[PDB]
Amino acid sequence: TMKVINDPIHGHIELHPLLVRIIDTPQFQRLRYIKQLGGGYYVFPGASHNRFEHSLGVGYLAGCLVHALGEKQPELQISERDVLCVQIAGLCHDLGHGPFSHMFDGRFIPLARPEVKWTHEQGSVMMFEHLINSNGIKPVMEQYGLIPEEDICFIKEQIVGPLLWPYKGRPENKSFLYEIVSNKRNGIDVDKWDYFARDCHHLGIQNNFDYKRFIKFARVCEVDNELRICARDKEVGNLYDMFHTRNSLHRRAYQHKVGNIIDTMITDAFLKADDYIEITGAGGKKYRISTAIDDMEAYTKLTDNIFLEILYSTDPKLKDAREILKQIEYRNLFKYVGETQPTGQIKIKREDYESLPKEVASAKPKVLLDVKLKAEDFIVDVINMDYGMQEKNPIDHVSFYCKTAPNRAIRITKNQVSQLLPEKFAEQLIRVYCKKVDRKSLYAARQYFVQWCADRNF
Amino acid sequence: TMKVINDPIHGHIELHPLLVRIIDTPQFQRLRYIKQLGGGYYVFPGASHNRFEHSLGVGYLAGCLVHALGEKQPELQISERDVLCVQIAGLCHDLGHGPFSHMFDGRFIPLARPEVKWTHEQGSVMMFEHLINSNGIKPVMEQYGLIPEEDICFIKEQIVGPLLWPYKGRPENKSFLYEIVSNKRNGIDVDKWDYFARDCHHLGIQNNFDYKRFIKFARVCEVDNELRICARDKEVGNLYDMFHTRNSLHRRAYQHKVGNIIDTMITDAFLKADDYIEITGAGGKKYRISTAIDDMEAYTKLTDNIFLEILYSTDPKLKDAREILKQIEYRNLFKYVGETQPTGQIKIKREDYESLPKEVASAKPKVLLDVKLKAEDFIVDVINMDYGMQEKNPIDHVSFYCKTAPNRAIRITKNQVSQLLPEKFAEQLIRVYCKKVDRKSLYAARQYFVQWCADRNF
Amino acid sequence: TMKVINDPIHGHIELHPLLVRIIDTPQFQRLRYIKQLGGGYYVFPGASHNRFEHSLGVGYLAGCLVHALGEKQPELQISERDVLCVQIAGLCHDLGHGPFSHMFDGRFIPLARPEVKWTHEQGSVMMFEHLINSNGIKPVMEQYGLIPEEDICFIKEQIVGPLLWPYKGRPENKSFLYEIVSNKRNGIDVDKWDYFARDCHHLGIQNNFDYKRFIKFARVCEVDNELRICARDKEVGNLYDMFHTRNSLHRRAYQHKVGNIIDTMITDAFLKADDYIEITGAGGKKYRISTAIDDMEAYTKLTDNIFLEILYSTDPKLKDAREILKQIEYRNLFKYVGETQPTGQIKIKREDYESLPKEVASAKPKVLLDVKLKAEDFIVDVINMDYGMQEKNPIDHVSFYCKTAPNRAIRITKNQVSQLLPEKFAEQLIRVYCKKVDRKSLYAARQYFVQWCADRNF
Amino acid sequence: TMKVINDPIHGHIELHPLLVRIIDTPQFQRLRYIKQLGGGYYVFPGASHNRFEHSLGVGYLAGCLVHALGEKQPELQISERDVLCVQIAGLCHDLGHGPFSHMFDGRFIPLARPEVKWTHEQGSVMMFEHLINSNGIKPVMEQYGLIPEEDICFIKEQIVGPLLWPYKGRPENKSFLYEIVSNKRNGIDVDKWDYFARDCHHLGIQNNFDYKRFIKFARVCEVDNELRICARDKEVGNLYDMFHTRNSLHRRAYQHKVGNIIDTMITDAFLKADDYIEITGAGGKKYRISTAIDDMEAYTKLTDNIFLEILYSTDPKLKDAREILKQIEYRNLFKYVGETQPTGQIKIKREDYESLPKEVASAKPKVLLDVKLKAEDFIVDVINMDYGMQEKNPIDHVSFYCKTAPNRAIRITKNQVSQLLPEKFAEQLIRVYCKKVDRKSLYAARQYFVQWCADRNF
Ligand SMILES: Nc1nc2c(ncn2[C@@H]2O[C@H](COP(=O)(O)OP(=O)(O)OP(=O)(O)O)[C@@H](O)[C@H]2O)c(=O)[nH]1
Ligand SMILES: Nc1nc2c(ncn2[C@@H]2O[C@H](COP(=O)(O)OP(=O)(O)OP(=O)(O)O)[C@@H](O)[C@H]2O)c(=O)[nH]1
Ligand SMILES: Nc1nc2c(ncn2[C@@H]2O[C@H](COP(=O)(O)OP(=O)(O)OP(=O)(O)O)[C@@H](O)[C@H]2O)c(=O)[nH]1
Ligand SMILES: Nc1nc2c(ncn2[C@@H]2O[C@H](COP(=O)(O)OP(=O)(O)OP(=O)(O)O)[C@@H](O)[C@H]2O)c(=O)[nH]1
Ligand SMILES: Nc1ncnc2c1ncn2[C@H]1C[C@H](O)[C@@H](COP(=O)(O)OP(=O)(O)OP(=O)(O)O)O1
Ligand SMILES: Nc1ncnc2c1ncn2[C@H]1C[C@H](O)[C@@H](COP(=O)(O)OP(=O)(O)OP(=O)(O)O)O1
Ligand SMILES: Nc1ccn([C@H]2C[C@H](O)[C@@H](COP(=O)(O)OP(=O)(O)OP(=O)(O)O)O2)c(=O)n1
Repeated sequence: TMKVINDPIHGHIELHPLLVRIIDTPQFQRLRYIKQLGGGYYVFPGASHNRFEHSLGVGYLAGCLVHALGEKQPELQISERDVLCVQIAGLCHDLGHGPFSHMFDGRFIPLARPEVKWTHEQGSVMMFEHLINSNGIKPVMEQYGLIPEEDICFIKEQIVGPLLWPYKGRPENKSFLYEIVSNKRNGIDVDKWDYFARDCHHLGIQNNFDYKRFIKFARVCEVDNELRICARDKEVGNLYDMFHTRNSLHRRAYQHKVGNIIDTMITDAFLKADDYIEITGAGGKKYRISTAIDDMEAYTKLTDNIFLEILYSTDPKLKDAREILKQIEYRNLFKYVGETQPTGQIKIKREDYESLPKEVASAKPKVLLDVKLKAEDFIVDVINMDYGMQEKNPIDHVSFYCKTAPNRAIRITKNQVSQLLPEKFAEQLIRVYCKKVDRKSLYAARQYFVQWCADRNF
Repeated sequence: TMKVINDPIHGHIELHPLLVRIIDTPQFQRLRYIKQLGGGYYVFPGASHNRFEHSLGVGYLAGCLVHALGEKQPELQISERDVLCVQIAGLCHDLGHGPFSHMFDGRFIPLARPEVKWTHEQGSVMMFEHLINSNGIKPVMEQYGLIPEEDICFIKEQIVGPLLWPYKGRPENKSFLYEIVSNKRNGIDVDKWDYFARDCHHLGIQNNFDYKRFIKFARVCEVDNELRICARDKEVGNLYDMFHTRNSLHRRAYQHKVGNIIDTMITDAFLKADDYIEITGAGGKKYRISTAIDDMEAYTKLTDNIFLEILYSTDPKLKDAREILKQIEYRNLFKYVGETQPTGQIKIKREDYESLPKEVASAKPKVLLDVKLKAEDFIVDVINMDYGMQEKNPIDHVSFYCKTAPNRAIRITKNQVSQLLPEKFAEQLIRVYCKKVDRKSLYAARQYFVQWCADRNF
Repeated sequence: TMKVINDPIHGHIELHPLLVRIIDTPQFQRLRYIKQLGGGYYVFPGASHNRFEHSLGVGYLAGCLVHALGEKQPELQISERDVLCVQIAGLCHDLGHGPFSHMFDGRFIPLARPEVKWTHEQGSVMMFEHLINSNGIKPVMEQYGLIPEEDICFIKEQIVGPLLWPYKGRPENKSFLYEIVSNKRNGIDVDKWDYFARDCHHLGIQNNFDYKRFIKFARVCEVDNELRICARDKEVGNLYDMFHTRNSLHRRAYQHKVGNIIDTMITDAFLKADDYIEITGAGGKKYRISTAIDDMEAYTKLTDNIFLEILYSTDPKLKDAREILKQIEYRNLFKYVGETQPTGQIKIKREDYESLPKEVASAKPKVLLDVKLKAEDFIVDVINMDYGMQEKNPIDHVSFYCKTAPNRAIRITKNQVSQLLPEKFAEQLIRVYCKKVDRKSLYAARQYFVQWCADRNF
Repeated sequence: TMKVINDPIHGHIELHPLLVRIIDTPQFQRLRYIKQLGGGYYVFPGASHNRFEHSLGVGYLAGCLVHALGEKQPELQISERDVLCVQIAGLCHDLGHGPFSHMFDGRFIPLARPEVKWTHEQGSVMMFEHLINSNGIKPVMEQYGLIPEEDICFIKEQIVGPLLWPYKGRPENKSFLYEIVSNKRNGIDVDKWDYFARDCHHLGIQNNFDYKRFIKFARVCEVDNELRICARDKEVGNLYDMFHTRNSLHRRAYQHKVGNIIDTMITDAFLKADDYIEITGAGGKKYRISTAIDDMEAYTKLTDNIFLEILYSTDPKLKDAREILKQIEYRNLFKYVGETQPTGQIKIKREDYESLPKEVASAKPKVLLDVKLKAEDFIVDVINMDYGMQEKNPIDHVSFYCKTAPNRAIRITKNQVSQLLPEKFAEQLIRVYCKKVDRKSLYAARQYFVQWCADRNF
């Protein structure tokens, strides 16, 4: 029967029985042990939430948006099958996160296995197939009027994108159903609204966006030659404010210096613990931490528990990882030497990060200081802040309609809106750290840094 | 004794007995009948608050800031006399608003009496003198250790400014006390924090600024041979976000189209009712609505009650004002024809607003439309949005200090901060309204407007 | 077309065009100038709200409850005509309040005109007819599918009750529609939920009831022989907590001593100003403040403006009322002598309040004190606190259903629930004041009170 | 130097450097991995917080209360040494919690080791001693003006109580310092305020108590012959409301049926996993889960990680514990048969819970049903709800003072307050569960229960 669950952000959420069936599996319950912000919990003590309630909220908001669209415009022909499919896609959009969320697929996997390209959405697709095939959900889907052959492909396409009309789950007269959970065109979707609200509730920061007002004024118009979701022409300021809010959140919380350095130390400890911790998969077959993304049964057992397993270990071979984690526990962190002024002109590419410590080390300080450092004594971290679409104005890809003619989409240029808006939509900065605590090493490193920054006009 | 009052924004506020004595007078209790937002109550039904609680909050916040400064730096030598003076100045800073707050001294007085310059701060000073002299507060001030001949001048200077060191209330080693209640240099003071919080609580909009964090990191440094209040060097993003929040508040609430047109109609009704209403002042002498700012006893009786006095009147001579107010009550409003694109290059000055309707009327619509309008059928409203300091970057006038050297003040340039900040700090737009609203005077008026906006490159 | 309004309590509210038509009338806009809590604004400075937004909220909540009931049980056959009628009844349920809300019909009218029985619900019915007949809403109702002959009677019966099945607006198979806006059986309705939320938002007190959870578990069952709204059998603790919250609100805010004494003084001033202020009605016919409840046109002009009209008056004959109001403005209040212990055994009726002062005055204090007071120097106020149904357990009149059998209603006895619940549901206490401020009069009155409270076992 | 932490409940908290030193130890950082509500996270998905932030909040509130007391009464002679000692005692009051907080010392230890009497406060004392002696904090305490010989005893006495005047940390003229963190007389202390606010913030339930108002009106008086903390005589209703709030919280969240049954299953799994898991302590000696409370080094490594260590295990001997945990993960829980009506007359003692299943099983249902159950097929849970002092009115042990004479403490009886207060302060109920999911076993168990509940007048 129908079930109810109490959320501190959205209130009482109502769950269809098929969703209840999907939620009560080990593959979904694994998310109770993966934290939303990873290493930000060691700076903001209120951020102890996990991916489980975030996924519930995303599913609920997707259902709400589809219901509002269907009520407002009966000619779109939204059925309940589509509502269930969209809700399921919103529920399982993040099944593929690893320990400490973004740490795993942002810092560890690239360093541990540089020859593969892996993102947590591909893992989400893999884990969704594993869940469905392992927990016998196929007849249950058949029981409520779904056609699995089509609906599973539709859900997969909603989660990861196409696997002229490139999609296969739904025909070209249902294009607006692909913008609800994940919007790869302009980046407006219920996922952002959810984590905005939740991280602002937990971190203790105040929020700006009102997504209920946005849902009130949302409509489906025939843009170009395919149906899309359009906003009222007077919501442009609110859209710009939403993107400003996202930028402020990133700057204040998700790119904190100490949180990033703690993530760096955790990644280093996990790199040292690799080749010594073991995970068992399908058929009594053994796997590594880095190679566990090849077998889903072994991946099902990879959570934040590895941190405490390493910390409380006694094996002689995990000594160095234990040392790094104990260093974290005493608050003996790598220190901060200095940052670089933001600049959108000169760009450091993804293949060039492995040389920056060498550049910093191989400088010639003008003053005479004895203590000299090596290239292994520096960590360089580079932060990219934009509006989500690689220095393109995302509002340029949004359609609007006027009250007089609600069935006609139009475009709004930035100059028409205001003159106090930002002029560019991306930048980059560089941070330098030192792994020596001596009161003289922090002076030598700063002298080294003021000679490498004032060398290339950074 | 000591008294307590419960505030929905700040909680329980504690009041010194002298403040209690000052609050219990007719001149101060007059603020219970003046609304904070004037005509915004007819768009946002939650904004029914008055100036009384706003003044209480401003006084409380000024006390808190002074207390924190004194606690953190014992060498500044803040006495309790200074705390009481600052609290009193914060309490009585808005004694001078007339009916509907900003409408009175923004729209009515300039139109009713163009030969005088009057602001509500001068009225606040006049009313403060009237209150003190009329309610016998001089011995009471003497009773608690104040020296009225000095402290009254100090309070007046805090409220309105100077009446090289130009001030007289305090010597040059107490300069930081003149920017707590009103900051005429960079515009950072507890008044903004208070009305931010209160308007966001009542209107139903969400807030961003954390003034408690700002108070935590505030310090007094010697900036260029003069003591000032300095922020920590890492609060620059928060300051920029605060100014963005102020701009968003103005745009969303304080310059709403319908609220502005309602204010226009109220001002018109008040202009028509002038020369027919009587206010009695000192000595039994009579006064107008416009000339009541010359006698404080007559001004003490000028509140929002004039609206209902005109609406419920029966005298034959107030018929036109009654008609306009009844028009408001049925929601028969002047309609909106069109706005002008923002531009910070070409500026319309204060003396040029009386000719714009003539320009709009005297156009040559290319298309053939019969209905022709006159210069009395148009209302033109001009809106100036900036960062509070006439297109000067207010952050350029803020001092910062570093953690390593907290006694040295420095400057921070915009480029050092980020690249996504705004490039200019002011703009201007023009709104045109129609006063016929029938069926086709709007089509004709829209043609007139499109043929007038293309005649000057607007 | 459809309109939207932003509420700080419920968010964005959506209004049917007929409701918009009804709202834009003088009779409805009169509520913008009547305060919700009357004299509580002079103790709690945050309570400045009026009846306008409360009526909007009540209408919105009634619509929500009807919509949920219709969605959950398609067999009840709720039409959109019923939804509109219920929303209209919820919108206009308080059209009949006078100045300062409950003061007018609780203290003033009984004292001014003791020979009539008048409540603000009868006034609401009268004003609803005045509005409908005066603003030409009958064809507009006919335009949207309503049948005025039936629907107006239905709305009246919802507002005031019957004018075995005693009702006429709807047949006996629609009984559950008569307990949505006003519940005369157990006192559970959206009006309480609305004013709970609004007064807790404004006063700065915390709320506990969750009406959304209640709406989730609400159902319609056949209890005796007629349809009724039933709660889930596990919501009994929440119902008891709701009644505890209502009692706490009354005690903490609505029966504050200073607020009640301020209301007493306002009533006395209005009694003295009667026979000197005049109101014009239909046909150029003159009326008093007390006799204005006989002509709705004259009543339309009776708001809180009379307070400021008396305060700012100059006529010689209103001198005493002016004196009392000026006394309020300086905070020279009647003083508090003492209360009586609550007692639910000996009851004072409404006919003995006029004689209680004589009983208090005609006592003989044992000890010797020279200062002797009269019967005109005392005010006695009698406060009744119950659970809304005259010492009857309101939960005894609620039906519940079990999850296993949702179509059968049952009863739940108090002993089955808990042992920490209250044993009786009503009580009464008595307060005594003094209109003398002398430091000796407050001692003489206290002796008189201790010699009168020990004379009847109080 | 001074450090700041951002709390979602209290805002920005300042920490003295010695507190920062104490916080950065493994023994204190262990609390990041122990959940506040244990098994309530599987019913309320928002309750994912740990003991770390709760301890921070308790320390902050204790500091605030001491500061206010010292500020409004300079004659008490509170020094900064006392403030630091009280803050430290408030910080470390819960160092001794085991996995899943109250489950460990409420259900597991009594069943695992009935021969010992162990509470988490004794563990807190032991762990505080271990922390101080192991992390070299003694010279650091000496550095800031503390005398360890006296101050450590004072802190220990604050945490656990005495180890006429029975105390040793402070003399009899500082008695009011022993009821700030833990109040063993009437149960009013900052710990309750903290967990009230935090659990209401996370669970999604609303709160009633205002501790800031309580702090405003708090004072120190000499009640019998020792200094105590007294409330203003008009805060009695607020105190009663606070205890009602605590009761409501317990009923609604802390004694949820499904949460309690999940705790039962976790305890059973941990009992089966005992004698198979090992923990290493001081000297390389090995310990069990139940015997780890004898060595603090081994206890430092006992957190919620054991749950996931058992769940992800592969050893053959942990099969049954793995089965129970996997059962939890699929939501195949023990079922609820029925409860018993509350009755505070015949109490079931602590030693009598081991035979209740036998009593339930050894009944003779009147009607005929074939399926027969055993005494091992039933779990009986007994719940005690009171006001924290074993059916004694806690308000009877509170002192109050009047405004006229603030230095005299008085008593207030319940009859003087109101008649709607509860008459008894304790009760007891019994819940029965079945471990046989079926369609006939759940009927047989109910038939057995309605014959055992009617055999003793329950
Ligand atoms: N099924 C399920 N419920 C959850 C979960 N997390 C929180 N809950 C809530 O916890 C409550 C406990 O109910 P159930 O787990 O279904 O136990 P029950 O209600 O006794 O079992 P039923 O006979 O199915 O009603 C539910 O109403 C949910 O709202 C979860 O992960 N799975
Ligand atoms: N004096 C005063 N109090 C106000 C005002 N507005 C709200 N209040 C609050 O209302 C409460 C009522 O108290 P008082 O007006 O002083 O009446 P009282 O307490 O019986 O008189 P006292 O003998 O002075 O204590 C106060 O505690 C204030 O916190 C105001 O404008 N003036
Ligand atoms: N009609 C009306 N709107 C109100 C009232 N109070 C607040 N509002 C809000 O104020 C907003 C102003 O809109 P309108 O008064 O209709 O003015 P308008 O939108 O320019 O006129 P339209 O052409 O009808 O759209 C509305 O959207 C309402 O949500 C009220 O009392 N009456
Ligand atoms: N020390 C410490 N800080 C914490 C902890 N949890 C959250 N924080 C916050 O995280 C912030 C990070 O600061 P630090 O850990 O001291 O790092 P840092 O500021 O670069 O080092 P310092 O040179 O001492 O200033 C602090 O300001 C704290 O407010 C904790 O457990 N220990
Ligand atoms: N229970 C309450 N919760 C919150 N605010 C309250 C409560 N009771 C009163 N207030 C408000 C009323 C005023 O705004 C402010 C203080 O008033 P209050 O405590 O009633 O003082 P008072 O002047 O009536 O009493 P007294 O002079 O006897 O101390 O707090
Ligand atoms: N940005 C905003 N955020 C929150 N509430 C807002 C905002 N802008 C307006 N409101 C309020 C004002 C009204 O109370 C309600 C709807 O008003 P609004 O959207 O401005 O309609 P309108 O009548 O001015 O426009 P139109 O007729 O062109 O649709 O919402
Ligand atoms: N550098 C980053 C990136 C994000 N986050 C956290 C903050 C958000 O709460 C969450 C974002 O959730 P997702 O894993 O779904 O990332 P998305 O790709 O969906 O984010 P976006 O909306 O930008 O696409 O991750 C973080 O800690 N640090």
